Amino acid sequence: ARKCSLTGKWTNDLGSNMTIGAVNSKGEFTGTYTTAVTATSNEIKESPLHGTQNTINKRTQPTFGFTVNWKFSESTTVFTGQCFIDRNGKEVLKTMWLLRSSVNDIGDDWKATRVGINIFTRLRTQKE
Amino acid sequence: ARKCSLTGKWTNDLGSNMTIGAVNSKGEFTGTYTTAVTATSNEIKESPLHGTQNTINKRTQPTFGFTVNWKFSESTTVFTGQCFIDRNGKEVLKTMWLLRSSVNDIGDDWKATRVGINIFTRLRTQKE
Amino acid sequence: ARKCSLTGKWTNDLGSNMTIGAVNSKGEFTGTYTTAVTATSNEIKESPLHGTQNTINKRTQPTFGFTVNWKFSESTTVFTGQCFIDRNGKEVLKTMWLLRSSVNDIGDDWKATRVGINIFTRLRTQKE
Amino acid sequence: ARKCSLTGKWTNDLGSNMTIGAVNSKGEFTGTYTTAVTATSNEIKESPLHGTQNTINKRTQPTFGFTVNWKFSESTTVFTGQCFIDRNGKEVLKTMWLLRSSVNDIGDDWKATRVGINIFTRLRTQKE
Ligand SMILES: *[C@@H]1O[C@H](CO)[C@@H](O[C@@H]2O[C@H](CO)[C@@H](O)[C@H](O)[C@H]2NC(C)=O)[C@H](O)[C@H]1NC(C)=O
Ligand SMILES: *[C@@H]1O[C@H](CO)[C@@H](O[C@@H]2O[C@H](CO)[C@@H](O)[C@H](O)[C@H]2NC(C)=O)[C@H](O)[C@H]1NC(C)=O
Ligand SMILES: *[C@@H]1O[C@H](CO)[C@@H](O[C@@H]2O[C@H](CO)[C@@H](O)[C@H](O)[C@H]2NC(C)=O)[C@H](O)[C@H]1NC(C)=O
Ligand SMILES: *[C@@H]1O[C@H](CO)[C@@H](O[C@@H]2O[C@H](CO)[C@@H](O)[C@H](O)[C@H]2NC(C)=O)[C@H](O)[C@H]1NC(C)=O
Repeated sequence: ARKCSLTGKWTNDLGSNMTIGAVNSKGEFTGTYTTAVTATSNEIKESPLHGTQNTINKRTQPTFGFTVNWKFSESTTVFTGQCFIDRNGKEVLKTMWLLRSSVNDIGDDWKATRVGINIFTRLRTQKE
Repeated sequence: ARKCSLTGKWTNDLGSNMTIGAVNSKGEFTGTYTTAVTATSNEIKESPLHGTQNTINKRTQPTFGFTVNWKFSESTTVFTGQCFIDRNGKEVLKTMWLLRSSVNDIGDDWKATRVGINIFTRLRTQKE
Repeated sequence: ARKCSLTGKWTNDLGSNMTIGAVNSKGEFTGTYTTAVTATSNEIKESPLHGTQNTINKRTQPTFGFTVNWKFSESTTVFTGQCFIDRNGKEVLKTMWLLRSSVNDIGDDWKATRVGINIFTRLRTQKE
Repeated sequence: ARKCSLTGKWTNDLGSNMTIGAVNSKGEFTGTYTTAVTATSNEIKESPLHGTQNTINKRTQPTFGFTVNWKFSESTTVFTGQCFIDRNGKEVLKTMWLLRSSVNDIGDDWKATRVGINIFTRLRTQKE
């Protein structure tokens, strides 16, 4: 991956991992997300994500977003961040997410959306 | 569109419009977004989005997220909401977004992410 | 209340009401908040809030924030918005909130914070 | 400060410092905040904050919120977090904030609110 391609494997401050396949000339990509965390009474399932990374001004440190479609859940998480190359040539994904729960009724909407951050750095795509 | 398919045209409280093409059996879709608003010294450009709508428990009022990849900008917006069918059979998208700006340096990250909501309802896909 | 003083009674899109007493020359105020909504297995209790409204450039449409300290809950909500005087001289509070739940352990922190908006307009402080 | 009183001095991942005076039996406190960061063409000014920490169930790891009223700015920041005592007896404030800018018109509201996190740990209140 070119410095800051989202392509490859990544881990975050929560221990969550994600895999992002090749990014086409449209900035689009899909991948999978394995969350290390849930408030779920359900088996965590590696879940597909789908996104785009920015390709306006073809910036070395592009911003991006993607949706993760939980397999084990009725919710969705969207993440948006920027890929930064730090002082040591190390790629850092700085992200924020909205985690959308499925609420019963439009009147429960006010409580459906959680927010937070994640910081992702690169994992070896090659195992021992 | 089946009650609550995200497929079709939609408008939001900002006057922004979006078009969402067919949703495959994976919950995936692409579309375009025309924002009625920017803080941009640049021509607003109808911009592509890409997402997934939830299809766990095949719920009549599914949650969803998608990324919009601004053509006129270095930023990304991700939206996540739920499709609700209101008391009158009317589809309401209740959404929250994170709008990610491109900041110069990882140290500017703290200020890169704006948040807000949008409410979307359906526009006629057939013009006069 | 001078056009846009937060002082007085207000209601929001959720049916929630709040009372804000006089704002001192520091921009500070306290008040009470009665939420029309909870996900709580507990009696909703009118709860105290405490805040400040902005008083830099003494702007007619000042921004502000305050904390509500739920009496019936271990959580806190903070709201921040701006007071706008609309096209018809009508005061509109546009706000966003972070609702902080109390989670058991620092490792549960990622899921503790909900976000959303509220829109508040003025209620008669004088009853029939 | 009792393990998890917000009272004392704190620093955050941004280098920002804050001082929080005694917390009364109402959970209320005031203090000052010196941000290490701005997007401001203005002298950063140590700015007052005002808040409450939770005191329902008198939990060792209480949640809390407070408003900072920027002296050098038309904006407000509200923070809400939880005070956690980590595996080593060390107090960690985990927080999220909404930083509210002052926008010109109610129609600019959608872009006024930034969000992010801060992590605060304790500084010596006693200098060398
Ligand atoms: C994320 O990926 C990492 C690396 O592939 C996983 O961590 C490894 O876990 C195995 C056990 O399954 C250990 O033998 C290795 O020592 C670990 N390596 C590293 C670098 O930590 C981790 O389990 C994955 N986390 C997920 C899938 O949530
Ligand atoms: C969103 O779509 C609506 C409907 O297609 C557009 O509103 C129409 O705008 C035309 C002028 O271009 C008028 O003649 C119609 O009377 C309007 N119809 C309605 C139902 O409002 C609107 O311009 C589009 N907004 C965008 C693209 O931002
Ligand atoms: C918010 O305040 C309003 C007005 O004081 C309350 O609405 C009134 O409720 C009473 C019954 O308690 C009715 O008789 C009135 O007709 C209502 N007036 C209006 C203007 O709606 C409302 O109950 C309060 N909501 C709270 C406390 O959550
Ligand atoms: C936050 O407070 C810390 C500690 O009081 C400040 O860091 C000290 O800065 C002085 C110079 O002003 C140095 O001589 C010390 O070595 C630093 N000590 C530590 C522990 O870092 C810091 O300047 C303050 N930051 C603000 C006010 O933004």
